[PDB]
Amino acid sequence: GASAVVVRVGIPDLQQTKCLRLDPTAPVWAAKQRVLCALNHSLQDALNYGLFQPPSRGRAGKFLDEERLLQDYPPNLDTPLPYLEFRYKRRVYAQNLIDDKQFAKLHTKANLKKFMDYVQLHSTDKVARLLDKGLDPNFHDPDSGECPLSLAAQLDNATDLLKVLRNGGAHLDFRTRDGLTAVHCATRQRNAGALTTLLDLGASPDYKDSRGLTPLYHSALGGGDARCCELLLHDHAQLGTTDENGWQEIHQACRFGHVQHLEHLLFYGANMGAQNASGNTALHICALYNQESCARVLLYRGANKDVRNYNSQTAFQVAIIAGNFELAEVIKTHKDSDVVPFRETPSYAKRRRLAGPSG
Amino acid sequence: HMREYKLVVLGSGGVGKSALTVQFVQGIFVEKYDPTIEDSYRKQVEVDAQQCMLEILDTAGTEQFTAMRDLYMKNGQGFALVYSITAQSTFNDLQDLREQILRVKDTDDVPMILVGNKCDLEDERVVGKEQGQNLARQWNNCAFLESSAKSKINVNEIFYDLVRQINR
Amino acid sequence: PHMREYKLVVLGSGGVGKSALTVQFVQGIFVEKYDPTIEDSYRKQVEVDAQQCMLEILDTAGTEQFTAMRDLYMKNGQGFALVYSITAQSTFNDLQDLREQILRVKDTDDVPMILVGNKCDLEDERVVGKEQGQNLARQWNNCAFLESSAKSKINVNEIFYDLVRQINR
Ligand SMILES: Nc1nc2c(ncn2[C@@H]2O[C@H](COP(=O)(O)OP(=O)(O)NP(=O)(O)O)[C@@H](O)[C@H]2O)c(=O)[nH]1
Ligand SMILES: Nc1nc2c(ncn2[C@@H]2O[C@H](COP(=O)(O)OP(=O)(O)NP(=O)(O)O)[C@@H](O)[C@H]2O)c(=O)[nH]1
Repeated sequence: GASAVVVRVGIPDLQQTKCLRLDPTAPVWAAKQRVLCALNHSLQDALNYGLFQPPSRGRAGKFLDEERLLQDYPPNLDTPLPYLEFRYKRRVYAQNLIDDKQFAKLHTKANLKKFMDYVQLHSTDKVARLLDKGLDPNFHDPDSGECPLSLAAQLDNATDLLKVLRNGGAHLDFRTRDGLTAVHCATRQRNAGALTTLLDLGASPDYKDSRGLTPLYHSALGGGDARCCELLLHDHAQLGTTDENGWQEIHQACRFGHVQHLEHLLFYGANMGAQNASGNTALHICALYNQESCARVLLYRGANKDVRNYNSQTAFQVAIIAGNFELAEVIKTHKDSDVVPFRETPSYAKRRRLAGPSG
Repeated sequence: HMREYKLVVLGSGGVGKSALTVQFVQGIFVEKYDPTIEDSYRKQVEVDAQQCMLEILDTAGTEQFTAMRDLYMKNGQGFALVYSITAQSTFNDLQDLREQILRVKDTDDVPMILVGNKCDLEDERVVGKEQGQNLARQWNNCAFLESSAKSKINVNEIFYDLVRQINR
Repeated sequence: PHMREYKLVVLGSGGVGKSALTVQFVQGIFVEKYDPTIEDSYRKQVEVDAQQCMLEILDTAGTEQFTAMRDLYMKNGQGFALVYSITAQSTFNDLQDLREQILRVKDTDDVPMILVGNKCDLEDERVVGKEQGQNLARQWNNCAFLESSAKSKINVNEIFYDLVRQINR
């Protein structure tokens, strides 16, 4: 980064120290990417590793949030070079510590499986007891691959359980074996209650998965009930996340005809004229996969139908080549008089201050 | 064996929660303003000739997270509600915080202190001491203090008072 | 038996293969990609002269050097590997000044040290003769000399093993 500063990052698990240039103005995820790239892939479950602020002069130890800016956590000036740690995301306990053996018992394969079964069967009060004893909720069921928080997100009216797990020291950004967070998992299940509580408990709606896809992006892939999509956008969720082929949220929504999702995305700032590797806009994908209802929404909301991709095809021409003659008639027939700009400005929650300055 | 005291500092952004807590624990006042996501401080002190372990939670004035805010409230043994004498808005906000603590705790009595910070800046003062005392009286005659993290006025008394109240 | 700590430093001009050498030794991996190094620390347990040794290896910066770091690492370092590229004459020339700086800081003529000619696998690109290295090594109070390839795993282990032997002596 242009304003980048030099930070000494020690990986205790690899017994390595790496001095790296990190962008304070960039988000923590950016900085984490630089550490992992420097590691030459030496870590197992690397995604559940995070940069850690060492305890100093009374101030407690904590993990940097991936979706916060690096400069939001000021560095200690005790060292000549600012020092951060890369560690596995285990529960942060208080200075006061429980018996060493009493832990080894609590965290046996059998005991952990029993604990996950309590969460699965929504036994909130028993879950709370084991957390009070000092069980670390940040682990994976081997067969299932799911952490307790990811399982809790699946259950209906799970707010009770989610609060208890977060109080018991479960990480909100703890990823499952496959790299999804509890926020990803809530959205996939279309569980509005679970998602709202995670956001309420300090969770960011912009948590990235293995491929860097956001929960908003997952909702556009999955379609169905559009409530979770709106809740993420209401939470100032980030827009214009793209996969390897450059598809944005509207691109995926147009392909599977998720018209409610398209409408929410458009309303909250989605760039209609954005194009993927091929140069195709949402309207191009709408023509390719014969999504007449999605196509109408784009056209209605002012989408340019003269846009030509890198094969020099308009959406009209893509439809013709695909065989969707009725859809091409809709696109050719459409006129600027038919376009309706959005009535009113979108509404956002006041859950957290926006990353970066305000004058 | 030492008794643990879990204290929470709540207020609107910029009131001086971090500066108060850091002055108490580290004996440093910082002019620079860095918004607080979340912070925990631990300090050992002697109150009523007894060794006490204070766990102080420094909250974010600017962020709101109701599930987290209720979890701070559920865990906290004692609460310091900080306002700026210079900023009227911060004083106004405290009434709702009071009622939220009582609702979560599910009891009318919770160890608590009303703190008027930035008392060194008399020229900038927009809130009267009487206003604070009047509000404190409304709150079942709750403890009230005017304090300056910069000038080290009433910083130690805030945390000492909370420990006394928890002990009773 | 008691594990002794050995503090080793790898210094050279940019691109000589200090990082590749160190990473081959510690992780047994050769990295084609070139990322300049600010300062990197590796710890590895090895058996030298039938004794278990804890090696602390400092991988230094050839390019974008920091003075305070350089001043620290020379004072703290028990043994030093000065790496040059057989392919790049400039890197060989630069080493003389490094050696004199180490001796000045240490304030003694004898400091555990090895001269390393890296990228010995690239014979076609070779611009520095083995005899030139050996001749330089002789000038340096008969200092140890090696030709090594991080890519082909030639003489990688011997560099660090030799430094430990010298520190023991
Ligand atoms: N003169 C004076 N300045 C103070 C006092 N307390 C805080 N400040 C100043 O006011 C600013 C805000 O301080 P800070 O502790 O960060 O407030 P906060 O409650 O932590 N805010 P936030 O909710 O973002 O964490 C800082 O620039 C600091 O110098 C005080 O008692 N006197
Ligand atoms: N073929 C071959 N390439 C090598 C060998 N050693 C290093 N290289 C290559 O040379 C380049 C520089 O490697 P590197 O070890 O980073 O050099 P450096 O000494 O670390 N330079 P810096 O001072 O900036 O850290 C890399 O692309 C690396 O793959 C070697 O033994 N054989």
